[PDB]
Amino acid sequence: NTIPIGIALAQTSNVALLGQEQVAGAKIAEKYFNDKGGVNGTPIKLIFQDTAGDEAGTINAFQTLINKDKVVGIVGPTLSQQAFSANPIAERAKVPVVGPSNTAKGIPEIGDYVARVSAPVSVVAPNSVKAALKQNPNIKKVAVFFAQNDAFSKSETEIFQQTVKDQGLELVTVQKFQTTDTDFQSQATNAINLKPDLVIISGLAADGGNLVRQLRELGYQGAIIGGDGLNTSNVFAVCKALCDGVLIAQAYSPEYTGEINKAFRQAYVDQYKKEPPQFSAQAFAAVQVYVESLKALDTKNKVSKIQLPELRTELNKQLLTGKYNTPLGEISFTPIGEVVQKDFYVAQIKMEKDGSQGKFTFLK
Ligand SMILES: CC(C)C[C@H](N)C(=O)O
Ligand SMILES: [Cl-]
Ligand SMILES: [Mg+2]
Repeated sequence: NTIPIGIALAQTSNVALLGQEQVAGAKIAEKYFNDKGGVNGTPIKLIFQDTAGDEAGTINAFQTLINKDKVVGIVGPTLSQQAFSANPIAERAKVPVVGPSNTAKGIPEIGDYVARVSAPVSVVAPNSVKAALKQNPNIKKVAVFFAQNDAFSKSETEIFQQTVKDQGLELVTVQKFQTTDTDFQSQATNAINLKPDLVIISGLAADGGNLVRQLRELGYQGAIIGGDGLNTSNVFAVCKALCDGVLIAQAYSPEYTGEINKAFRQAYVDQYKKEPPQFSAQAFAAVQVYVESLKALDTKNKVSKIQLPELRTELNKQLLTGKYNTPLGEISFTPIGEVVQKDFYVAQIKMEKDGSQGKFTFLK
């Protein structure tokens, strides 16, 4: 007998360039927690249902997890774009959802069953602008690009634009693209003609990486910030050596000295031969929230005897009250499921000259 927890992430489509890191973190969590006896001796079982890259696929994944797989709760989905459409399904069904990395404004407000462990754009994004200004205090002109079809990208770009204004910089253009675009020559040229000192990009991974590459090909020599959608080594293959120097804010640090981060990090490094990425840590934290909440609930009200609809409701109620020492740091939730998290960082892509390899260097 095991306790089923649903994992609804992008395992296929270009969204999987982000989702696969999340899957990796979730699998590390499953082993970590089951090796510690699961929920008071009862193992958990992660049940994966691929969302693919759109809303319909996410709705289908959630419905399958809820109705066929009988899960006690869901971790997912990968994108805020998907969450706004699908999370209301879980809300109506009274099934908890813990979002690992969805950072658009308004996610926890979807309802009483929606929480997230990922700090939102309003507190994550401004740090990369400040870091750019530290590296070049003479930045004056900023060009901003965003994916107009993606909910998170639109939420993120609003924060970047406000931060640019608040820092006293000139916003010379805001250019739009689609996440499915591969070619950005017109928008890139239009921006380059305005002589920006800083370019900020809010998109996802393939699109963001292609845009970075093209900006450099077209002669742009200034600073570049990527938003959360570019926060994966999967961009390295796309922009190659021309990824070098991109600044990306982080809600996780491999060097954070929490005991569980040490264990998580060591497990990750031993397997994948590199530092754990943010998205992996966030997915681990989401699973941790469920395991530790299930343990707390089970101690007060043995879960093997609770019928599923009540188990879901009691688990949701419990998880919202918990305090968790996670790879992300000590976190907890507000009454509406927003994360409470203290520390943020900025990293910078450092490519080897040949462009075939790179890493994220954390700024001090
Ligand atoms: C995987 C991440 C890039 C997702 C993004 N933070 C969002 O809210 O959609
Ligand atoms: Cl295109
Ligand atoms: Mg909520």
